[PDB]
Amino acid sequence: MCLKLNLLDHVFANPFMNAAGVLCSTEEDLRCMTASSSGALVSKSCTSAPRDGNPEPRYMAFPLGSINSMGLPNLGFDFYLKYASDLHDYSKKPLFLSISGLSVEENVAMVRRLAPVAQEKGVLLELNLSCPNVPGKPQVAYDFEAMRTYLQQVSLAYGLPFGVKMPPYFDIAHFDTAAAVLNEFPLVKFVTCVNSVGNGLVIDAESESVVIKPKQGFGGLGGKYILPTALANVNAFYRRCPDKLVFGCGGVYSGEDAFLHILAGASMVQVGTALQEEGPGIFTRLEDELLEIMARKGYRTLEEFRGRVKTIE
Amino acid sequence: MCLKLNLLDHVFANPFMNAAGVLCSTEEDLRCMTASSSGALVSKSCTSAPRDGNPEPRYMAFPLGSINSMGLPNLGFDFYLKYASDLHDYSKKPLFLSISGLSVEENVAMVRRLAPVAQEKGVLLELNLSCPNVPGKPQVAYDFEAMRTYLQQVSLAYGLPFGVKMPPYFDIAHFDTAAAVLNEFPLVKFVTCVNSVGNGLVIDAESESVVIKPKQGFGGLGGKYILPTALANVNAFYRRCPDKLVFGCGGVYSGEDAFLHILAGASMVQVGTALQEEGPGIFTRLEDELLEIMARKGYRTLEEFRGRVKTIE
Ligand SMILES: Cc1cc2nc3c(=O)[nH]c(=O)nc-3n(C[C@H](O)[C@H](O)[C@H](O)COP(=O)(O)O)c2cc1C
Ligand SMILES: Cc1cc2nc3c(=O)[nH]c(=O)nc-3n(C[C@H](O)[C@H](O)[C@H](O)COP(=O)(O)O)c2cc1C
Ligand SMILES: O=C(O)c1[nH]c(=O)[nH]c(=O)c1CCc1ccc2ccccc2c1
Ligand SMILES: O=C(O)c1[nH]c(=O)[nH]c(=O)c1CCc1ccc2ccccc2c1
Repeated sequence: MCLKLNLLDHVFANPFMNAAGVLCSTEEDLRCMTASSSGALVSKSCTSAPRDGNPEPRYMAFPLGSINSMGLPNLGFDFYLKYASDLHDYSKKPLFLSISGLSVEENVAMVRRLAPVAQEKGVLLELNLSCPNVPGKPQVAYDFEAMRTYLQQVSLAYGLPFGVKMPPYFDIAHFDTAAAVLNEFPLVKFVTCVNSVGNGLVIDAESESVVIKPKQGFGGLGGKYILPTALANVNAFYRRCPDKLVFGCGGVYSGEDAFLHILAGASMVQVGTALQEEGPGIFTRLEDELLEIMARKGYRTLEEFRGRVKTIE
Repeated sequence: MCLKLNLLDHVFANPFMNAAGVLCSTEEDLRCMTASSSGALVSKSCTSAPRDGNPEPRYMAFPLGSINSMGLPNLGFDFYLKYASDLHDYSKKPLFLSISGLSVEENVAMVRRLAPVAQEKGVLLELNLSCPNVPGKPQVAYDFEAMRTYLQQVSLAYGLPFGVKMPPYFDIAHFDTAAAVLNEFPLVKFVTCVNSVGNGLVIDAESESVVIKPKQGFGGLGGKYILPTALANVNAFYRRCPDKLVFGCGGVYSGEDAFLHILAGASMVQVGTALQEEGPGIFTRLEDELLEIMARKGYRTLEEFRGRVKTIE
């Protein structure tokens, strides 16, 4: 009994991977993720130039989850490309490279250079749409006409199947609009739902203070706080994008949580906060737990139950 | 040491009240909230005509919060107007009446008839801007032009101070835009942040099923899930609306949670999910708990710490 699966012309030992941004910034991190029992890894979202990111403290975690305003600290695209091209051992597991340029031009520039490496090595692109937009405007994925432009320009520039990392939505009409944008692009083969729930605020009662320094304490939420949000987005896009895969991310701490993601429609299941907190050993626990729940239910495959969440009447 | 507040030309023994929708639909419910130690009460969001609401099950609760798609079940405006005009004992505490017309014209018709009762008895209006509007459009407060229309029309028709109940926002550009719309309306004297976090999905692993029947299991989230999101919204509007009060709602289960709201900027503190779960006895507990935190810190009044959350450097 094993959890192996095939997606996107790659084979995976199991559906688990890190979430972008967690345990994936440096060569050390990527080698640690590659040594883990995860089925795949994704690199830290990158920009063309290296970034220091925001002042510390910029991440904090608590029993119910985490908050962050990292500010896209990363080693720069040339580093992640070199890692994909020369350093990653593809015999161990697939690699996803995450890009988050500050403009459409920057994304085009990076994807033109990634294309030949994707062809030669099979690295997979995850395009992070929680990225900077023009004056007055919300993040790109919350501006559907900007989103359409990014995807048009990246599709043309890259020319190969890729995925998109989405922020959560909270309104059925937004689900409908966003999925219709995505379904305009045949090269968008997977949608990862969700990025952190934007601009929450954690306050420490004793100190009477916010707990992260940037943005007056406001930052993206992950962990237990966000699991029903994440399940809703996974299922909403699973229903709306039948020709695409959905990757679930948000609130996974156990095999049971992974089970719920898969029942909602998830093909791969990403682990952010709980991975940051527990470390890469989590992957063996999650695999064991998921297999245990499958066994108790009589499921032998993921495909027996993926997307098969039941509704009432 | 005391929890008293004076605002909106009323006096409140303490800042706690029910959140709209919870323990406020029937005369029995309203009498119960009136008999409780809460500092105020709000009636169930109403429509002109009575509504049965959505099929059951339509509310469920769990350790980390609740999900609902109640569908605005209510006894109709005339009932809530009568309660305000003839039944409520204003010597016990103040009363808010929440309205949630399905169109701007339905809201105008109701506010026109509320006005004289507001003027004579002092009932306070809370306009719910999570009213669905046209299906396939976002809820009203996620459509800034609709929101502006609603506020213009209601301000003209009512002519008296009122407040608004807001959904959470997740993007700084939305906080900026939403507050700016509200700040166009001088009669909007309070802003209640937040309504439920929209379209979450809870899935029960044993049964492999969603837990509520409407909308394929999608519904609004409350409780522990939503506290950092609620805090963020309270503080975002507190900072952006210096001539308005903010009332906090979301995730309050303890005096400490209430303290965090109030440090964020809350004047009144509303209690939804935890009240639904625990019953009106929660109000004595919350008061005691908040007074205990005040005593430890040496705070004698709420205003000593309201809005006084610290940021880092
Ligand atoms: C410290 C940190 C850094 C992150 N950086 C990124 C990033 O570079 N790119 C990205 O797509 N998402 C990023 N995220 C979002 C996560 O990939 C994930 O979507 C989010 O944390 C929700 O999953 P979780 O509940 O498992 O934490 C980051 C999250 C954290 C906590
Ligand atoms: C069962 C139920 C009914 C609700 N009905 C309404 C309503 O009629 N009007 C409204 O403004 N908010 C309504 N809400 C939202 C609550 O007022 C509140 O904003 C939300 O539950 C978050 O607070 P909490 O975390 O304390 O539950 C309802 C919530 C619940 C759980
Ligand atoms: O690095 C982050 O703060 C981060 N945290 C998340 O929870 N999700 C993300 O997607 C990101 C990075 C998003 C991002 C993407 C591009 C950015 C560009 C300039 C400044 C900040 C930028 C931030
Ligand atoms: O009555 C509700 O379902 C409700 N629940 C909340 O968590 N907050 C709200 O503001 C409301 C009332 C607004 C509302 C919310 C959902 C609805 C679904 C179908 C039909 C009408 C609806 C009206």
